[PDB]
Amino acid sequence: MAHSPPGHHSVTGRPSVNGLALAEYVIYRGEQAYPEYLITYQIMRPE
Amino acid sequence: GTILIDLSPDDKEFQSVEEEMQSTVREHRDGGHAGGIFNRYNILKIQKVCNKKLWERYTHRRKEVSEENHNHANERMLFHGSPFVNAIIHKGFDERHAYIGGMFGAGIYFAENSSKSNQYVYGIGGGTGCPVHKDRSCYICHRQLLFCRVTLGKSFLQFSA
Ligand SMILES: O=c1[nH]c(-c2ccc(C(F)(F)F)cc2)nc2ccccc12
Ligand SMILES: [Zn+2]
Repeated sequence: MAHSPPGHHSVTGRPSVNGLALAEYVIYRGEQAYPEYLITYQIMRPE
Repeated sequence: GTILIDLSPDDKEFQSVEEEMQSTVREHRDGGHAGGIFNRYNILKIQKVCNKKLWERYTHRRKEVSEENHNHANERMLFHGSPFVNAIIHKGFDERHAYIGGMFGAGIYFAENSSKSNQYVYGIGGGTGCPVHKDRSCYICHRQLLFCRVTLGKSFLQFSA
């Protein structure tokens, strides 16, 4: 795994082109996330 | 030590997690290539993941970050899609769950859009799609995502396409 940028704990990827996209985030230590919900689903064919 | 507790669809927790899943679908610039073509999901099950050791490992680190950032963990709830969701829920996140080739370097990636994490369920770029039909847009096979508690602390802002 890489390291966080010095003096930071994560990276935020801000969308700068696709006006409808939300943010994506990166962490470099596994201990910074807890997998709280497991969601089982199907994607639905549009009508 | 992991146990999985089913939430009832009548439970307010089931309902708020389902709503974050459905409301954060968007269209993707690949036209559905990686993740499939859909505007919404059929939610089949939501389970709470309970592991004391993994929780304490998270809260320990959360306090360290918080004390380095004026007592602000900057905690979010975010989606993660991965072929290794079964290993994650039992052993926790580690270096083996990193996206070595991601645009912000080798780290563990999370999304506010559920539909962005859906693109990684069967691998990077959707891999070859579902194991059974080799279809990245399979409407039959069961998929899983994680909705995760993530400590961001002081986050480096990368403007990006
Ligand atoms: O949920 C995500 N998973 C992944 C993701 C990437 C790679 C791998 C693995 F290499 F298969 F371990 C597993 C999950 N990448 C993302 C990138 C941006 C936003 C969300 C995600
Ligand atoms: Zn399938």
